[PDB]
Amino acid sequence: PAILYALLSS
Amino acid sequence: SRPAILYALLSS
Amino acid sequence: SIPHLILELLKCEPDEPQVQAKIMAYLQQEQANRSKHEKLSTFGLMCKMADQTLFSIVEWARSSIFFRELKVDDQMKLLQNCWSELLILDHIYRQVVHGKEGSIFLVTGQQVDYSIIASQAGATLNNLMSHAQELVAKLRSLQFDQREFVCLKFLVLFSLDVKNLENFQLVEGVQEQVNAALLDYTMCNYPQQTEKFGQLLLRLPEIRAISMQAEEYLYYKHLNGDVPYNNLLIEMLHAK
Amino acid sequence: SIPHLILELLKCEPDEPQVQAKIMAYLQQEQANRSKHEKLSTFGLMCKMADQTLFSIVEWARSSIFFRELKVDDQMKLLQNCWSELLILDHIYRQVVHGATLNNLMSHAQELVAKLRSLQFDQREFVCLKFLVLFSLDVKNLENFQLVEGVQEQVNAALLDYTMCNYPQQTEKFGQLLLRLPEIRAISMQAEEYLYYKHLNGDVPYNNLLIEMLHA
Repeated sequence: PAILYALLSS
Repeated sequence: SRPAILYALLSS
Repeated sequence: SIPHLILELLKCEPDEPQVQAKIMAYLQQEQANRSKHEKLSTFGLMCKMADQTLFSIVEWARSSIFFRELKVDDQMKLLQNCWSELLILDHIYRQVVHGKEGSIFLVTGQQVDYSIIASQAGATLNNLMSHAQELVAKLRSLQFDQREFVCLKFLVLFSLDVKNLENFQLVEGVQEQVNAALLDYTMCNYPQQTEKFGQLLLRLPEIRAISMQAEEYLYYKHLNGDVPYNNLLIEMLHAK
Repeated sequence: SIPHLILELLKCEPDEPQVQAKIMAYLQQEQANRSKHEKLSTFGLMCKMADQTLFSIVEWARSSIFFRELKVDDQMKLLQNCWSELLILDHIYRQVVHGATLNNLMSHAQELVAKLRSLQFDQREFVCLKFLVLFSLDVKNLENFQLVEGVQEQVNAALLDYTMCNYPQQTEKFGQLLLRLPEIRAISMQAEEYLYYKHLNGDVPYNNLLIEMLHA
């Protein structure tokens, strides 16, 4: 899940 | 990825 | 009067007026940027509203030290397990606090008359709405408050039902500490409701049931190609 | 006077008015099944029309002479290459008989329409161009590439024969028609870029054939 991963990794 | 609907249509 | 742990959980809460203003503005701009030939339907707007609310939920989870003790993969497993429950719980608490019998209060601050739903919506959405209103009534009768709401959000997020967590011990710890703090809080502040702790928690399986019916409904709409996509909401719908 | 090859291509043709009436009927009923709170926009309607036209195009191809002798994987590769060119050619031919990026796209499409009207573009020419678009030398990794070479050679020959015999006063009609083909490609790429953008913004009805083709 790209969007969630991006949010959590920021 | 392969377009599933297209593949299903052609395979029938 | 308030357990120290609850005071710390409270720091994770977003500023409600700022979230309301942000989501309302987002939805207004989304529609303004579209030509009259490509305007979003009410359904599409509501879906984008839920998507923004999910973003705000993720921001809430990220602000907790408990959640930050988990590797990103464990964080994703927790969020994928409870996203619809947290949306439902957020909606239900909003009604408890701001709702007026007869209508629905949205995260944008708009209100929607229930009779509109009754006349315009199909059986599934109506049944979802009435079940939700039953919970709202029960919770209002129990004098469900903000401190208890924040405890419930943590109990839903840090769920023991999620398998294949690397750091299961952390989740067990949150369940232990949050249940203890919630019990102390309800006894101290609502001594006249002698079973309040137990009765609040009985709403959790009800929320889980409503959330599963809601996912089913949204999934069906998604198969019909109706839910705006390339967003967080569709991503959770597609979770494993 | 009609080369026998063109007659056989004509026998593969759907009745497009009937096809389009059935689509309109389907979409009228769906829109009537939707509440006032979930009605499709004009843009949503136009995409669903395109999706359903794509089904018709796939059905046309799959039942067509020559095409039907190809293995499924070759049929897939050909259609993945030309689907948007076939949609554009369908739209242009319909205009012939009867924002901003969008505007540029419309204006280019209208230039093609005006040129084809001037030439007196007809149904026999149209079915030849559809086969030349379908059987594209651009497609890599086909198992039977030879069939593409043969179709290209013979349909070109038939089209030349047809135009020379039926429109002798237009000594360059064959060449003028072929020149439109790179134009169709260009406009189809513009239309995919436009649709791809709307898709990233989650405005295109999806979980359908149109979206799959954009992605593939």
